[PDB]
Amino acid sequence: YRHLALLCDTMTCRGHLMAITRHGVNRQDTGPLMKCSFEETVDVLMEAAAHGESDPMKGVSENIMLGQLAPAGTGCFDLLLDAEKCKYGMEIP
Amino acid sequence: MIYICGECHTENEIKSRDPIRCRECGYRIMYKKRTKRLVVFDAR
Amino acid sequence: IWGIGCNP
Amino acid sequence: QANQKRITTPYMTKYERARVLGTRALQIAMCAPVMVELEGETDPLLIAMKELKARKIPIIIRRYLPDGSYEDWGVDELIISD
Amino acid sequence: SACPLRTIKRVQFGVLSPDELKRMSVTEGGIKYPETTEGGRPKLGGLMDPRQGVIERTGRCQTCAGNMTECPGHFGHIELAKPVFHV
Amino acid sequence: SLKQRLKGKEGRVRGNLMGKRVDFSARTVITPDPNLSIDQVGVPRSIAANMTFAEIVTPFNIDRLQELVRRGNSQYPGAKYIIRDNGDRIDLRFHPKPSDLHLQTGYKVERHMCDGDIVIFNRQPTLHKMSMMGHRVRILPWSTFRLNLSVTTPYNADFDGDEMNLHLPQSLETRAEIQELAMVPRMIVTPQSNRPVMGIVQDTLTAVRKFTKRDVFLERGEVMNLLMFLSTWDGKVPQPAILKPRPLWTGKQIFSLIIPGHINCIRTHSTHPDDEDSGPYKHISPGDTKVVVENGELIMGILCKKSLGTSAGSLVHISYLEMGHDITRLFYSNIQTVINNWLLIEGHTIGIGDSIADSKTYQDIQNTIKKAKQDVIEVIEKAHNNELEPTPGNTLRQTFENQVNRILNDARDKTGSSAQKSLSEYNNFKSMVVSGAKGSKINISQVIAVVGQQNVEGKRIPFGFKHRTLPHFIKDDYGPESRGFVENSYLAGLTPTEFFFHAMGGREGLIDTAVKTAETGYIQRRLIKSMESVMVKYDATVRNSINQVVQLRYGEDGLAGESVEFQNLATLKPSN
Amino acid sequence: PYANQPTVRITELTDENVKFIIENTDLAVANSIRRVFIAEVPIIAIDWVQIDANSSVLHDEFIAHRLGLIPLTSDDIVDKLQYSRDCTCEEFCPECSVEFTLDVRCNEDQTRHVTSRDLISNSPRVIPVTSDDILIVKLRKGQELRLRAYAKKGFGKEHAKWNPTAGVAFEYDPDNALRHTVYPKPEEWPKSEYSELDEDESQAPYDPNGKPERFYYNVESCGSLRPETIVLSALSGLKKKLSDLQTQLSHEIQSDV
Amino acid sequence: FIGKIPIMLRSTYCLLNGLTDRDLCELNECPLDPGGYFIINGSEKVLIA
Amino acid sequence: DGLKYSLATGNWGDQKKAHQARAGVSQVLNRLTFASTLSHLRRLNSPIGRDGKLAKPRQLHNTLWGMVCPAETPEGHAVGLVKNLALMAYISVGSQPS
Amino acid sequence: TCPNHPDAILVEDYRAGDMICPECGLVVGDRVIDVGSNPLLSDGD
Amino acid sequence: MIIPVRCFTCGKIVGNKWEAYLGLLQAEYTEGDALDALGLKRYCCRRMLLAHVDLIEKLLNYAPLEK
Amino acid sequence: MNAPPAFESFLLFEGEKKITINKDTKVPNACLFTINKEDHTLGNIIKSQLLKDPQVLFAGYKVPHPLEHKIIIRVQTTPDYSPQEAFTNAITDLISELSLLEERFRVAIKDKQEG
Amino acid sequence: EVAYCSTYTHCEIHPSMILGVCASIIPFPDHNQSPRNTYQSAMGKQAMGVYITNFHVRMDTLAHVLYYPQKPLVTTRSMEYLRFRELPAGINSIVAIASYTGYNQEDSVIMNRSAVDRGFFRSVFYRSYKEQESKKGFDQEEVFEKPTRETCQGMRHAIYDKLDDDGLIAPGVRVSGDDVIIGKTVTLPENETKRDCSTFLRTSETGIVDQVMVTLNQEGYKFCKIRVRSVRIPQIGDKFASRHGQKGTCGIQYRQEDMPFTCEGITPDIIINPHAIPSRMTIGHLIECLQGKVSANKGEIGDATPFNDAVNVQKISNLLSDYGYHLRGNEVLYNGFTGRKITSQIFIGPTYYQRLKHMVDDKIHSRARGPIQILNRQPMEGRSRDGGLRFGEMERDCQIAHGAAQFLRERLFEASDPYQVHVCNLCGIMAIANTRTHTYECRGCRNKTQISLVRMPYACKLLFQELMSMSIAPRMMSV
RNA sequence: UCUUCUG
Ligand SMILES: CO[C@@H]1[C@H](O)[C@H](n2cnc3c(=O)nc(N)[nH]c32)O[C@H]1COP(=O)(O)OP(=O)(O)OP(=O)(O)O
Ligand SMILES: [Mg+2]
Ligand SMILES: [Zn+2]
Ligand SMILES: [Zn+2]
Ligand SMILES: [Zn+2]
Ligand SMILES: [Zn+2]
Ligand SMILES: [Zn+2]
Ligand SMILES: [Zn+2]
Repeated sequence: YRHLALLCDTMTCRGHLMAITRHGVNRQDTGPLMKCSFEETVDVLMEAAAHGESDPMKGVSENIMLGQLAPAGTGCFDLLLDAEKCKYGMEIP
Repeated sequence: MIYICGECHTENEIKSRDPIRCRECGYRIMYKKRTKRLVVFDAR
Repeated sequence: IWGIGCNP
Repeated sequence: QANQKRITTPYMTKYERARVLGTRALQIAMCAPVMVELEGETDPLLIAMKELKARKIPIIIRRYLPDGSYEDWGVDELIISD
Repeated sequence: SACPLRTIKRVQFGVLSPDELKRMSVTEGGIKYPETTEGGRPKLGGLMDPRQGVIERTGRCQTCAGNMTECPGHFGHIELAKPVFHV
Repeated sequence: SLKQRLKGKEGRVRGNLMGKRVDFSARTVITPDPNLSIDQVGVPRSIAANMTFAEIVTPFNIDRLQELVRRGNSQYPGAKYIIRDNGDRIDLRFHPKPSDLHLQTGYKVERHMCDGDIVIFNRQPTLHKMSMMGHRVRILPWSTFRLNLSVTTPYNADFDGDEMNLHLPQSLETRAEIQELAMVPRMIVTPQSNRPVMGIVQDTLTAVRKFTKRDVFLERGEVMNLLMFLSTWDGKVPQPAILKPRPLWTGKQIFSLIIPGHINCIRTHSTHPDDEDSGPYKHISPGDTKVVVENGELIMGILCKKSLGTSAGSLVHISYLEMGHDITRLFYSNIQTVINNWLLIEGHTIGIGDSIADSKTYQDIQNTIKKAKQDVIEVIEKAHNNELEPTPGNTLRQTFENQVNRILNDARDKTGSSAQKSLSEYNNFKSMVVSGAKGSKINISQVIAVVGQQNVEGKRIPFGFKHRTLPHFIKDDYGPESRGFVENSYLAGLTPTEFFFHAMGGREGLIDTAVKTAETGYIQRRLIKSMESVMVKYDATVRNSINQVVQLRYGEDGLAGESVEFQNLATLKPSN
Repeated sequence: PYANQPTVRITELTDENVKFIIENTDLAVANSIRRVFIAEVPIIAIDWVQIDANSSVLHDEFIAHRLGLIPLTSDDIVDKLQYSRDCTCEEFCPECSVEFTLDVRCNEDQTRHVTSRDLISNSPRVIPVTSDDILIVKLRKGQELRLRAYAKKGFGKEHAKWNPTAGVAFEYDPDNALRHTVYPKPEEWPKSEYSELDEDESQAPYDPNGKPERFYYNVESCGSLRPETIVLSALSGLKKKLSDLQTQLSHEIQSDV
Repeated sequence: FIGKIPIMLRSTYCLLNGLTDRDLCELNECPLDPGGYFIINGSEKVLIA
Repeated sequence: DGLKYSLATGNWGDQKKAHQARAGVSQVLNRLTFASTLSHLRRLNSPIGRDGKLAKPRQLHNTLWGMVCPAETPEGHAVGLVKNLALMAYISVGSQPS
Repeated sequence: TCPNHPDAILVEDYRAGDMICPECGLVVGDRVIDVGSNPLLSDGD
Repeated sequence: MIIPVRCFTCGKIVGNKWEAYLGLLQAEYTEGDALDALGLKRYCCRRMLLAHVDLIEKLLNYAPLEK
Repeated sequence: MNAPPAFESFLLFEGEKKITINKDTKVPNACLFTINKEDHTLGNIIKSQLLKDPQVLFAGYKVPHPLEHKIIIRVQTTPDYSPQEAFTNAITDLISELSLLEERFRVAIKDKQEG
Repeated sequence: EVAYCSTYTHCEIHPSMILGVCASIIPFPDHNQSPRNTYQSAMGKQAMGVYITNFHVRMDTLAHVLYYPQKPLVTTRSMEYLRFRELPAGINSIVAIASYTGYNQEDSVIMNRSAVDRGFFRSVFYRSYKEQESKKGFDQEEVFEKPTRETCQGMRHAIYDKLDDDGLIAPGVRVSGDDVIIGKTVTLPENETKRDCSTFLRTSETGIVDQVMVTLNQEGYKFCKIRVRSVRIPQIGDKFASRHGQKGTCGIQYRQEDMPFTCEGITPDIIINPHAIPSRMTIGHLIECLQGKVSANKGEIGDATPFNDAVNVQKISNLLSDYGYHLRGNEVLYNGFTGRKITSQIFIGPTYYQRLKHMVDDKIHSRARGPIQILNRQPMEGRSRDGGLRFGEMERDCQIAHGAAQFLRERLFEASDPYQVHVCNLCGIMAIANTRTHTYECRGCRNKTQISLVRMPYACKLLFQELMSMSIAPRMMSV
């Protein structure tokens, strides 16, 4: 039921029925590059250029296009080195 | 550099940049002769 | 290939 | 965020375990000092697994909440998903 | 190489200004020659401009020492005599 | 044009950015290998030699990498390149100076792929997440990728010319990602249907049914050989079920050693009589159905598709849910090895003797067909006299077709049931259908009794010629044979008109397959594009890229789909 | 804890066939002997071909394959011959090989059938089982085949060209009494040639105490070896394999302790 | 002379028409070859109906 | 050149104009096996587009009894759009009506 | 142009597409083959 | 193209029997009788001689490449 | 192209041991013998003769992979008996059986001919 | 009879004539499922056999000819008019429908290695390479000669020793992969000597040259065709199919000793899984095995015309009962490894099996740091060009579902097209950058200080530049 | 740019 409910929730989240088509998906206010990957492509890019839209770069597809690490799993978090723990313990090598 | 001829099966030596025509028949389809070096075939 | 309710 | 008022899950997520073990193994391959005594373990990934079991990996995970704040959980503090 | 490594956090889309196009293009005075070849191979102010990009996989473009890999290419500009609608 | 380049598929936006051709990938035909474990894949030596995984030189591994460098590209466990600290790459094939071969910490030796290297295995189309799983590499001396038979069900791959793609991760970080997220044992259970993806299949399922029958008794030496292929054996021979007159083990006794740990499960065999549960002998089952496993020991029951297959509550599903993924991987492999080595003793076959039935059964099938044709004739005569009354909401033509189809379908099913009665215990068609490995009751019925009605576009065979199906039949013939009913079985052989009608039905099947592939591909892509960025944040809210809250908790209860199980509330139904 | 003492009766012995019954033996030993017949009895067969001229319709590797499959008499010389790997000399020498040479050209209008008789051996003992003939290739007028070949010792585990036998027939329990095979309908199955039952009874009554014994054999030869010699050589070779295992096992046992 | 028309093999206007099988062998053409294809630019092309 | 071009390319028309050209005619003969050669010579190609997935032109029709093989059709994106003549079928060459 | 080998002829390679110094094996130029890629009639048009 | 030496299944030499099989067929023996006379008993061996198609004669019809 | 040479099935490559004896930690008085470059031929005879021995509690043979050439034989004996001793005695018994069979087959051959 | 029609105007000559050329070779077609007959029609086109008797004269690309074709033991009467007897494609094989070791599972097939050694399903693959000496160039002449590394400035390090003086390798010389079949040289205009123009063997061909021919083509230029022959012993990847739609690869090859054996000593040449038959309902395969057993024993080729009414399974079974075998065709089998009788009796009989053109050697490909495309600087495509396999959009969606972000990044950026660009901080547009000069400047701002290095796929750089050429500005700003 | 196969 989780997988069915998620699709139903994404389609009806905005308050208007969002068809899973170029029209419904591309009308939502996502990033222009993410819209570009789905169907319309160049037309979406032209409109975004005309209106001065900025891509937040929070999407998975947008990060994949630019070669950056995706915000998906294993990319949600940023690891940091722990100096105090490095000092502790037996540093054999 | 000995070419066997298709039509009359007579070997004719042809130098480099020489027309490919067999003497004694005039055919223009030549075959290079089997190499002298020998290949070992496993019966397998 | 079976019937009308089955498969062709 | 402050050290208090941590709302994220105490258990280490599977993706965190994957990335922590991989990163620590890459460090071990680059001749980083190893906290856990190795019993003839040469493969960096296996040594990283041993360290994770001993909770001696020197990495602190920064979890970004959707509001923009971050909570810094050390690998030791997180409960291993295993 | 001295420039710090950065990751794009925002991509801003806008129509290119004609003045910015003039300044940015390495070609000066526009592409005056339809022919791509002058002096045998290279035609300055032509379609195949040495400054515009690396040619023949061994040459270096005039603007930077690309060696067919480092150079990303550089844009050129054509000054249309009379304006034309963009489709 | 620029827009033409970007817009279309295989353009820069999609064909070169979203997907692209990659290095360190290999592809070849796949062939079975029962001996390989679930996670292992068999890689040919040439594919392994071309593909290289760079290893950083450490003080721990400098000696091993030095030996690999000395071997070079020619000897198989060799190194193709040396990458120095400066980034200089020393290709070992062309002669390197003996000075260059020397290694120091920080160098990266590109060793050939060796046994135990984690790789990602793919088969197009990649419909679901289980179609890309991480496999350990085992090098074997032929030119085909070799994967275990249980792993075929997730990939939807059979070994009839299929091919798969092999991608080798090139860094320790990505290798660890694959090892801890995408390995085959970790993805035994799908979150889609909270069921196990992989199950015992083909020979092993068919033979596990026979192995687990009450009849099977194994002597001492056969037990020795079977235990030899059990990887998790404690080394202690179980006490035989029949100590005297001659020590004889039972199939269930040996399979209990395969069962991992202490797993408790109750399932029912496919042939379980419905009345058995209510009546006596409910626990002492007369037919040896009602599989029960207590303390990881098979007390009773005949294993089948329901017990060891890809369904909820299966023994494999309970193993993954209770024991863990590693022990479950061992469980799959051990079932396959031990049962496949018993199958050498027992054996399986399919012959014409299976298709043939008793003479009495053939006469019964023929009589059913005779009376069915008579009934269709009576319906036709009623329709011609206009005595037939239209069914509400249907025209007289539609109601005539409904009644004729009902008569023909009832006859078809009755003939099939007679054929299925005729089947003996030894019949191998029945073995495969009962075990669930392959086939169905319908296929047995068509093989032995009646192929059935041929329907095209949901109706009987239409009048392609003017008012008649084929030129041989008379105009305005609505009888059974004319409109497509195939009385003969496959064994008996179809008469020529029935052959053509059967061809028409099969053509409809082929066309449906071809159409469904394309339409379903489009639907799948659109769904993914619509929901690609939705994920569970650390608030455990489910948000898209814009950070709009799709759901406050995932699935409204914040639980993952693989962990959940079917359960009964038991407070709902009972009376006050 | 000791080996059973087997017996042998030879029912038939012909030039190409030996039928014998081994009694008081385990099934594993009997099956292993059958297996050694097929795969581990050494024979001399052609393994090296250098073709000087081949104008025949069949290509060179075709001719090499056909030549390899031709049986060569190896009754006594095979024991004397050493494996090419054992011989110290480089490549092939008379101690480690036998040289066959074939030269045939068709000058007559009639088709010339190149047969095994045209193979000529330097060693008299090894001949292509000629003393019709196996057809290597057919030659049209103006087509010539000249080749030189060397024959090496080997056994069938390497290649089927070194398989001494045509068909080894192995059967035990001719009337099913140990119920090793469970007939669904006992009556339909044809009775074995060795069956001792009357026509009325299809199967012998089940004997729980009985174990497989009195194994029936029928060994047929390709002419490379005498059919008796195949059996004797197989027994000797299996004995040698076990003795080599024993030597290596003694080495390992002593080294560990 | 107004041009050249490609000739389908073993048709009436082909050289192979009405030739005994021995003669076809003499021309190094198979007796069993069906014909019905054009040899255009050295490759045999078949006009699908 | 016109005849040779139209045969070699597989486009039915002129060199300058490809708008009205019909591709798919004049394929290279398959010589994997004699059966492949024979079937390639006796082949019918329905003009309906492969891209269209409408199933009516693909289904086997009752009128194909004895004229076209019921079983032999390519399986894939051209199911039922490529057909092979039956053994006894003979296409009419044509005659004057006078 | 091997830096350690003045005037060294670099052998071409087809497997990876690079010119390699034959006496030391150093790869000079990483992926510098790529694909590596009627003038008679008329002229430039 | 030519009769195989050594029937595939068992390995009995069957290459020497093709011309004798053809001759027995000319002598009006039935194919089964000819196979029995040649000594081929197992159906694997009889398959070789019964199903063989001698294409090498058809190939020999063509004139030699070199005379 | 990746096909192994045919001689690899029975020829030990240099540095390979025909027999390697490794003890089994799980159960007392059990040893696991690995035979390289051997097949079911030797393994079945050895296992059968071992099973005939009253002091051998367990005896089985396994080919780990058909493409590879190796036999693994597990022998477990009662205390006061050693698995290695059982293996040696099995080989001696098999050799004795084969020698007796050779003598009797030679006698049968000689009797069948001219008798 | 009972009156159905008394006005028949025509009669069919024979109902089996409804089938075409490829479907006529199917034995007992009426006993199979319809999709299976359709599949066999396609598989029979891809089978191997002597395509034509003049194959020696012909120089064709991709010609396969089987060593020992055999005519079917169970044949249709209409096959005679198809000339299938004259030019058969396939070998009758003793086939056992049994589960032996699990290597025949799914559709795979266990094959007898000893039979394979004796010539079973062995084939030859001929590949012809054509090259034309073109002198049409104004100053370019593609002369046939043996290129010399010293003389030719352009050359390759593959083996050139094979080439003779004419630049054409002599027939009878073994050619391994990446060897020069034909050596050709284009004279180089000295704008101010030689760019190598030899032709190289397809990788892993590993064949021996069969024929080399030198002629003049239609254009009159010298034309050279070279045919390379490679024998193809069946392997554990090759695809074999019967005439009833059952296709499968060879799972493993067991020697004659290991294969199960009847009491007579007959070991199956091919073992097929019993699981293939029931779902596919190809009973024609079983009836063909029974009729083949009867035919091999009787000595007469069996008749398998589709619609006969004189040939029934019961009649074939009685005929087989006469010849001493079980009437349904089952035979008691013995296990090759242990010798024990298999408890179930295995169905063994001769069946015509074919060998399809699809072989593992032609279909195996591996790529690792190979050449890249010019336009995208991405790996090439195709086995011939050492191309990498495509990581499609469906594959990237699977990886997203996994959560393996770094493997996705490696596969989609680092493995395929890594690249670095320099981007102005003030304006997102890329800036000119001279690494060797160490001076980095941005046009349009007259700013040198504010430039940042950005790592992006080369395809993404190309996308942004193509957007710029359309007057769209994709200003990537690090901030 | 085409056609033909393989899933
Ligand atoms: C079982 O499903 C598979 C997959 O879905 C994949 N596949 C195959 N062709 C296509 C295609 O054109 N387009 C897409 N997207 N996928 C495709 O192939 C399907 C089956 O096809 P089949 O029905 O022929 O499999 P047999 O039942 O025939 O197997 P036998 O007995 O021969 O081994
Ligand atoms: Mg498949
Ligand atoms: Zn001449
Ligand atoms: Zn530049
Ligand atoms: Zn010697
Ligand atoms: Zn150098
Ligand atoms: Zn035989
Ligand atoms: Zn700027």
